[PDB]
Amino acid sequence: MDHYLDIRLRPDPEFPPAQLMSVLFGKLHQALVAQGGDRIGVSFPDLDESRSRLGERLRIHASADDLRALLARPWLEGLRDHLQFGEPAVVPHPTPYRQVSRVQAKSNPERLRRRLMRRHDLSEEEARKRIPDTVARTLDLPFVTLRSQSTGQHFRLFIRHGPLQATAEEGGFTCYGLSKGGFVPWF
RNA sequence: CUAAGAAAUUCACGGCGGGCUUGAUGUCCGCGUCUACCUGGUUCACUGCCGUGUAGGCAG
Repeated sequence: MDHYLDIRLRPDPEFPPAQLMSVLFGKLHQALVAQGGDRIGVSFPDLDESRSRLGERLRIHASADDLRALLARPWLEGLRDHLQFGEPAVVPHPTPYRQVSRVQAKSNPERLRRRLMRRHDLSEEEARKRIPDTVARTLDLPFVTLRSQSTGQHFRLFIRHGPLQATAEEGGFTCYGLSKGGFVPWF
């Protein structure tokens, strides 16, 4: 995508940057389900891979009209006193490219216990011997917190910036703005 | 290069029999505990779906 917009978290004593970036991510999720499409990307240039910290910035990549329409919508209403805006500008040249991949780990064996017991009609002890407790995976990835609306649960989405490439290919994005084959310019 | 250098304690055994500890008793007067703070600190790692799959993803 040719256009990027930077939003920076206004540093707040009342709330730490983790909650402000997660509620920005949640309202961006609501905005992207309200707008639809598969061609809206996100990126995080203040990523610190040593401490798995996302930083304070968010660069949303799309066209000019898409970002200009996303500025004048109520998905930022009630938030605009907690973040500073950029401007929709062209990506400079040249930049390396990378993806934004959500990596879900199977760190909870109870979901796998329920899955195997439901689809196979086995026993609890047969499933307990089938999968052990050592199937829990540990992630050193940055994460964000969101709240669900209809049936509610707070869950951490883990983001991974992939390896740097020289040329991106075609691909879509979710209603979350994460990579499904598409890439975002990294700068 | 050490008041260095060295060393086998050990065999066996019946402690028990008996007994009244008692009477008596006033704890007690008195007391200012106060003042002021965001339990959230991503830490609610969930719920379901596609997939034979535990391999891999998805949706909120």
